[PDB]
Amino acid sequence: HRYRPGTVALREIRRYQKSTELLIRKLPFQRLVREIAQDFKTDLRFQSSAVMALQEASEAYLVALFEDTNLAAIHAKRVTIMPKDIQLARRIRGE
Amino acid sequence: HRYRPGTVALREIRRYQKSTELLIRKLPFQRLVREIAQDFKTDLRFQSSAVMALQEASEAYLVALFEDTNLAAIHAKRVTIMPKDIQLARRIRGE
Amino acid sequence: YVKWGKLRDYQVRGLNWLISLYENGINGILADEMGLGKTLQTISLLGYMKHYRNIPGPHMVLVPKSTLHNWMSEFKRWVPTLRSVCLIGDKEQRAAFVRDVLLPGEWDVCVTSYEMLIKEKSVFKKFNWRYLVIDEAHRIKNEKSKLSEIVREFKTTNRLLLTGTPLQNNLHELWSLLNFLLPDVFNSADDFDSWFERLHMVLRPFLLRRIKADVEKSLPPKKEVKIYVGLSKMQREWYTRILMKDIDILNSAGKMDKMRLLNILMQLRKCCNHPYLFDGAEPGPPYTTDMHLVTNSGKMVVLDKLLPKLKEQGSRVLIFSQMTRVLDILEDYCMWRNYEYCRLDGQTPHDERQDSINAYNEPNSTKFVFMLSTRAGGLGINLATADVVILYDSDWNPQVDLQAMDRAHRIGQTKTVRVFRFITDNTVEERIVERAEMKLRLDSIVIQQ
Amino acid sequence: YVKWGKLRDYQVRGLNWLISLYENGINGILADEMGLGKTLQTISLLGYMKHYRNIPGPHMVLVPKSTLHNWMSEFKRWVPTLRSVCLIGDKEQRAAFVRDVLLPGEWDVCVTSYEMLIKEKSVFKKFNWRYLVIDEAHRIKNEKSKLSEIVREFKTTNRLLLTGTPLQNNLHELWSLLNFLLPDVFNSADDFDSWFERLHMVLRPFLLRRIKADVEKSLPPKKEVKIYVGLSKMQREWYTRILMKDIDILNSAGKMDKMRLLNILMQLRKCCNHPYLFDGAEPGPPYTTDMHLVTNSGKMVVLDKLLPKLKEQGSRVLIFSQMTRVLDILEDYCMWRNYEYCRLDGQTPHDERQDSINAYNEPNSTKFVFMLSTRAGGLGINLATADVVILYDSDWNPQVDLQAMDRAHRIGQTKTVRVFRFITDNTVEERIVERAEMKLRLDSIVIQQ
Amino acid sequence: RAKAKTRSSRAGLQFPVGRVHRLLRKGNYAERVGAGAPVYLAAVLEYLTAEILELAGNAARDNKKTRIIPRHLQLAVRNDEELNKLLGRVTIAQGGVLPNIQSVLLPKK
Amino acid sequence: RAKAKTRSSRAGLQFPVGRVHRLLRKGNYAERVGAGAPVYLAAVLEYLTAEILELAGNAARDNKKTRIIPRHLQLAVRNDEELNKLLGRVTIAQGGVLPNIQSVLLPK
Amino acid sequence: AKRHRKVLRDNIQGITKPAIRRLARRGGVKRISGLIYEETRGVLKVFLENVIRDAVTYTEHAKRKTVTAMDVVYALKRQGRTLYGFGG
Amino acid sequence: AKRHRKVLRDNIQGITKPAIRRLARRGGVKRISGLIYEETRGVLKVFLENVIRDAVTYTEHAKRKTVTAMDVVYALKRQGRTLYGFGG
Amino acid sequence: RKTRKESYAIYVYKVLKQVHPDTGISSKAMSIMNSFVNDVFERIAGEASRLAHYNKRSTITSREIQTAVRLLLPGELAKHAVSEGTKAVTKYTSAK
Amino acid sequence: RKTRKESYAIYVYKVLKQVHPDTGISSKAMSIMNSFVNDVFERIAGEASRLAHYNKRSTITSREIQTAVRLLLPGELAKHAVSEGTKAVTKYTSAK
DNA sequence: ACAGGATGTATATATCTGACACGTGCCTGGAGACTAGGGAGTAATCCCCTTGGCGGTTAAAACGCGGGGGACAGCGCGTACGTGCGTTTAAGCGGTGCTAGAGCTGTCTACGACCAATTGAGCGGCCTCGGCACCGGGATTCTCCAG
DNA sequence: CTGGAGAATCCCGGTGCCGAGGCCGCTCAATTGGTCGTAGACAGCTCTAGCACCGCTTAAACGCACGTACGCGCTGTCCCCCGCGTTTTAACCGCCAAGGGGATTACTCCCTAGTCTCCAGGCACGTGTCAGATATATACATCCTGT
Ligand SMILES: Nc1ncnc2c1ncn2[C@@H]1O[C@H](COP(=O)(O)OP(=O)(O)O)[C@@H](O)[C@H]1O
Ligand SMILES: Nc1ncnc2c1ncn2[C@@H]1O[C@H](COP(=O)(O)OP(=O)(O)O)[C@@H](O)[C@H]1O
Ligand SMILES: [Mg+2]
Ligand SMILES: [Mg+2]
Repeated sequence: HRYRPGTVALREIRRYQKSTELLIRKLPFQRLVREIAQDFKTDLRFQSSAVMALQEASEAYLVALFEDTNLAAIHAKRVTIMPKDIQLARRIRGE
Repeated sequence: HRYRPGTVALREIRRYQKSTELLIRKLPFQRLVREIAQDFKTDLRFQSSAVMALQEASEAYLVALFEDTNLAAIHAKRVTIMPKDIQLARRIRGE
Repeated sequence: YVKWGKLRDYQVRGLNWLISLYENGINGILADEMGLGKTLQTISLLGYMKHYRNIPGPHMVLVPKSTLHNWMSEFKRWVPTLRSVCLIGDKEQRAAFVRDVLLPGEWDVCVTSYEMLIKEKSVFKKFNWRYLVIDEAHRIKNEKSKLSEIVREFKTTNRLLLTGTPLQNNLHELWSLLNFLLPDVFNSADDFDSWFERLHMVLRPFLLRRIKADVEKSLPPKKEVKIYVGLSKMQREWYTRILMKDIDILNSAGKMDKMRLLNILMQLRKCCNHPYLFDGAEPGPPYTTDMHLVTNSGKMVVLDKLLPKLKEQGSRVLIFSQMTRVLDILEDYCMWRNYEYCRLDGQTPHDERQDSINAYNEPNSTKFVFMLSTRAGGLGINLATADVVILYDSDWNPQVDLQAMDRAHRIGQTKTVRVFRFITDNTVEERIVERAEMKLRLDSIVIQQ
Repeated sequence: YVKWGKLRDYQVRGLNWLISLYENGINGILADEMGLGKTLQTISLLGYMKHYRNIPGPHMVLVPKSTLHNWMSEFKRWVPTLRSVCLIGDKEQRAAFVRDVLLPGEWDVCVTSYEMLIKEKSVFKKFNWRYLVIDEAHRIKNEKSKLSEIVREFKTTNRLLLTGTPLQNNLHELWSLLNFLLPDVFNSADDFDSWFERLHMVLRPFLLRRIKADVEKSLPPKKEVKIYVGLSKMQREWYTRILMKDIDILNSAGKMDKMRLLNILMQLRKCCNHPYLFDGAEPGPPYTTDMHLVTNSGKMVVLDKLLPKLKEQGSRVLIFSQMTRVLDILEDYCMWRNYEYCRLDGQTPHDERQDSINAYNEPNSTKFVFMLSTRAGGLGINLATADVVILYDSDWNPQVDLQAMDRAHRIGQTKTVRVFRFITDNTVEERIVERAEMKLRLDSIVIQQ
Repeated sequence: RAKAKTRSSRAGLQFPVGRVHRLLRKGNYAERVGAGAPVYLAAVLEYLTAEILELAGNAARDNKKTRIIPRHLQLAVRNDEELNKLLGRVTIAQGGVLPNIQSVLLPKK
Repeated sequence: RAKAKTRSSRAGLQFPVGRVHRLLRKGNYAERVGAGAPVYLAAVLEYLTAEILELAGNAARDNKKTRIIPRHLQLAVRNDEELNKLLGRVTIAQGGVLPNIQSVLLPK
Repeated sequence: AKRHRKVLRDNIQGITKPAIRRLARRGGVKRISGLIYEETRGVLKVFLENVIRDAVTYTEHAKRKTVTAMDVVYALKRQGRTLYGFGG
Repeated sequence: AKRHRKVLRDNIQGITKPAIRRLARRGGVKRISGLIYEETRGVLKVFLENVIRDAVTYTEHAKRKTVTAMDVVYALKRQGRTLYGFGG
Repeated sequence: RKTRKESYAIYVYKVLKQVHPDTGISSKAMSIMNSFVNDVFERIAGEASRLAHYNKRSTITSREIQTAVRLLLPGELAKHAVSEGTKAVTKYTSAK
Repeated sequence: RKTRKESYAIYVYKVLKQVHPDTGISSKAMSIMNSFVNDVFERIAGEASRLAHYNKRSTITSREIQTAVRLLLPGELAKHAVSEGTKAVTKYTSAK
């Protein structure tokens, strides 16, 4: 038994949209946050709640950018998102 | 003689992208501003420079929207602007 | 030297006075009452300056557009030894005339409108002029106007003003004319203030005036009649709703919305003339119907007095108005009556204007009504044939009206001229007529020299 | 009732004391020195509670994961009339055992790890238990730990703690054990404070301790040797750059960037053990091995003392460390030497662990080195065969080390056990050893009853 | 002196008039603050509070919960055309995404 | 009383230190304001002013005209990446669009 | 009829097609569809409504009947449409 | 070698392909090209740089070595990225 | 501890029980509700302050807060918020 | 009678002359420069105000302006500007 | 076209756990009630600047319609993305110990706001010779088409 | 392919003009100097919470392979733009005329901030208990295949 291409994916669009959880693993993100900050100032410490504010803000930003990317893909009559659709969304938003 | 379809469109782009004049005619815009306003309050008088401030802001907004609209049509592999390209640009902007 | 006919004794005395201004080295104003042939007194002066002083040099005349073809005709008739030329027309025609006629220098008088001067100002400043005559000089009464500024930049040995309404609204307006003539005498309006019972002291050296009642005992005096009229029931309705400012009226549904009234005075003035001027007011979008026009305007109800006049010999009539739309409704009334008529306005082309005047003035002409706008038709044009004048509207400035009446009362008028003025009784038209009369008092129509 | 062998007189007296606690209705602590055969005293108590009091009811034992196969073996050996069962394994195995073995109720002792209890807490709370034995009871010293909370929710007629290090760091960490045993006596730590020269007064009713030096005169005492070592030149370089905090080190170019140091003490501790623990520190990305590695660590230079030991009869050795990577580098050293060895660590699976212990302990076994991580390998397992102990690292808690040494010094040890502790001389390893000794003073290894 | 009555009780409000006045006086908005300014502002903040909690409580009820949680609040704000305009630039934590799948993407029939 | 010396002369600046202090004191920015604060802010406002007018002057000379006009200011801000980032949400009156066609639209 | 010769369009129609085409050309648009004129008028009208409504709120607050240039500049600033040149 | 058994990736790689796919599924994306995964990492890194730089400017001003939750909330607010839930 | 922390939480709960007597609310949701009240307060007081300055006035009054509410809220919320503010100020003035 | 209106025009003129001595400027370009100076003054002063409230201080000082400048200005503009302002305070405090 | 087979999804019931919910004790911002002195409101004055609309003149909008550009549907082709297997991996959860550095209280003194007094930069008013808009002369040089 | 013709801005030199820089006068905000009182620097102390390591569990991600929906290059298609010229209408600018209403200053007197004092709302605190969690079970959905 194999489901047809595209049916498992729609099931997923439905699950993740219902849930409210964070999707990136948390240890991996904390390490990136800490590496980016070493460039600006050295030897900083971080409240446990401060990295969670960064992760909530980051995942909210990426989910919203993926909506604009999918409308720019469907405008060009495709269902597959591509790097050019991300770039047009970021240009029309002025960033 | 006859120039070819789109040759004079390029001269017009260059000519209007050199000048800083207002392109909409002034008297017809002054009547538009006054009618919209009579719904918000009646018997308003107006400073002459308040209408010029409204026209400068209005032409600046439309020119900038037509630039975002043109990018969308090139993205869809076309050269002619369509009503759906204005609608995509406004939607992605957040209007 | 003057060929076609003989000047009258007062025109002879006026010529000798203009010559005496030239020999004394002064400029001055000629301001005889309207209808007194100021035009010929001027044409005769230029003939003198050529035949006796040997000055064939360039001279300029500025005129209203509606009188350019009269002046030219008069030059051709009385003094054919002057070489008069006229500038008018589209950009190509002005360029062609400048290139092929003006700059050659084969002429001695140049005749132009005030618009043609503002257009060709850079061409005309090349030449050095011997005389600058402005006619209807009241046009330059505001020194801050463009024409007034442009006109003071010219090289001119002599200057001259012709006007029959030398006073208009205030002493500064008259100072503004003296400051063109002798700018080095009347250095300021603050100096004219104080100089001012100082009646004729300042004026006599530089002004001359004569009145028809003194110098033409044979011309019949004017008769003046006010006719007070009530509003129609429809006008009474609109006049009350306009005051309340609940006109409403919207042709694109929106439950009639509201109409904007930032100036109510003009809305009240419109209404008095006719209700149909307003939007959606004429009953029935088809329109076509006609006797209803006469009924819904208290002025038009009275205007059927035109039927008595036509039957009462040829009491041919002139009708003056301040609103162009009113000539529209009067023209539809005359067309629906099948009357014979002429119309002059501000939108008429130049060639047409003089044809109309000629057709109405012919000895065997059959046109009964001439419709004239008051600002274009009220100045310069002569129409001695008509016996009657109607003022449908009333102007804030009294002098504008006086001129319009005088289009008929002038040399060559064989009969008494009747003037009828319409006034709606209990409205702002009372206050307008009272204000205009308050301004007459300070002028007083001084006879002067 | 006890079959395979005889309890020594102190084991007999300990049994009679445990029975006297039961008959007095109290719980208590058995805390003989390590290597005194505590395990058999507990197995004999359960045999009594069945054969003489007729209580075959359920009993529970909690243990560290590395000792689950020893306890089971001993039940099978000394008292075969008890019906012991053991919970361990993947989710499916735990579900199968719960369903098919536990709930049937065909057993009288249940043996589990602390993780298996934390997983199956909702199953085990169904049953009403007759005895709850915890081993290495120091694990529950912090009352806020999740095991300590979970363990107080059980229905238990009797409770028991087995530990040879009853004191750890402070009087609150001992009160936390008394509050599991008799919560209605030691109502609070603020009440235990003040109760406290009050030596043995509180303890004697609920604690019993005996020392190998009193009760086993035949066992040879330990010999303890500190070996102070200097740093290598490379270690001296890194130890100074770490203090300056200019380690730099970046494998992805960026001119070496900077390594972050929010905790410098752990970086200094790493360095003392070996320089290669750090990134990019080994010379040559190919790696190469060979004595270059040995020459760069002052501890490893000395560790070639293993060659004397191997030649000096079978002085088989145990090596203890606190860092998992250090066992890696020691394992590469032993592989490069071609030595025979075993290794136990926290990553190891359960089945493998006991096989290793068995293979090393066999009468004809050839393995020279056993590498043990100090947390997982330092508790419970018995390895009487080896004569020598090496402590490469030093722990902040003195008691952790003591236990590790005692893996060898236990009943059945025929020979004097030598303990070697490595210390880098002018570094933070001095301060760590000084504080651990400051903590020993307050404990003093009280002999007690 | 007479026994105290809170200014919120006089205005007929649940939010604090006194705290709001202090906040405004110490926030450096104007060098003076009027007496009615704190009462008008407390009325508006309580009204806007009630508008959100009414929609959030309906969302909790439809989801069969007795307790409002951050997801219920998102659903309320984003399904109301005025609250989503008032709050178009705020991120609510643990607030999900309204469910929407574009039509082109769905299976064919 | 000694001869007065305006605070801008003491700091070596052309913009007004005294006026800036009044504007800050009366503008509701803080309960108090220090004496070094108007000096720092006046120096930054004069630097940013000189940064614009320098490039505006060059755009005027490139057009061969002696007076700066409002288009010259637009050509300067838009052609510099940091001034265009600082002034990215601003419209300037009588300001044209920089000349530009997407290459897709140009003839073959 | 002389009276009815003239006919009036709506005030939105005053924004003619020749003019929309020029504002597209300043924006670099080469070719335009015939439906855009209706769409562009709808979009400008929504922009003017939102700016004017606020400019009048400011005027009412000041108790004045005349809309000034500053009322327009403050309304544009509050919406992120900062304008230079008209004061402020 | 036991010593070299483990190998370390860059910290950007910790945002895995499985982690990006779920985010696009919450956004309603059905199908994704394979070059979108490196593009997304570049975009997040630019977002984190701009928020962190400011959160550290605030921390330095307060003379503290620890970044707090309020330092992050004020940085997001100043950029138009208001966040509710973490105080303020 | 040794330091208090003010919040709107008790006021949000007193209103909750008038709107829905049966329901309760979580601590995470109450923290979002406290953030909403703080954000809206700072918006309305920023417009009021500016309005006063433009018109050259020293005082913030209810007339400036009414206009700030009209500039900030969408149309259906603005008309209701103005009705609730004017009802409160009339009632307050009757007791004052 | 007719009241005075303040502007930056005479300082803008004196700085132009220092940069381009022969160049002039039109009255409309002056209105735009006067608008620019006021926009940038308001941005810096608004950030400097908040930073003090966050840290519970009642005084604005050169340190709060320095942080405000680093938050608002782009990267290179910020560096040069910071140097210009710290230079001006160094010269001023030598001559106060 | 649509029969069973297969799969994930729904919800029924049970017992279970840990965030909410009450009330307690406690303490510091809100509220009383006068004096202070400015902002604010309202009168009245003056005269800047906005609302009509004719007259005249050009320019820009409008209409119509020849003709070739781009918009768009369809086909076929081919490799890049979905899917599921088994596999290996590190995130997560717990636990130990240490100590950096957030936080508080109590103390002391540089700083800024304030006042009154004096004086000069900066305001508006009145000025004018020179920047550069404009017109009409010729210069290449854009583009296009029929040889 | 490309010569040729012929409409496109493009320099060039003259002509006039009200924009911009200069100065005048004199207005009213900056600076000097003194004084006051309290923001904030600073030292000290305490003790919370942020950092490392390992142990252990098993969700999770890794890579492998399989096979198909859909990415995107050509073609044909035939509609609706672009460009021209024409006729047509209305915008721009100049003109006068009136009087709404911005603006000023002046007067008077309601408003709010200040102070001190006072006692009850709101803070954190600690504890019982019930919405919520999730375990097992099954019943009904919807997808997929093949015939
Ligand atoms: N001396 C005269 N002889 C014959 N006709 C005259 C004489 N003077 C004037 N007229 C006629 O009287 C008419 C009015 O003259 P006009 O120049 O219009 O006077 P004004 O210009 O002062 O109104 C003219 O048409 C002219 O033909
Ligand atoms: N009575 C006894 N007879 C023989 N050997 C014993 C006896 N008691 C203990 N041992 C030995 O003790 C060793 C382990 O002791 P153990 O029970 O682990 O002590 P503890 O539990 O205190 O660490 C076993 O190898 C066992 O042989
Ligand atoms: Mg005449
Ligand atoms: Mg043991």
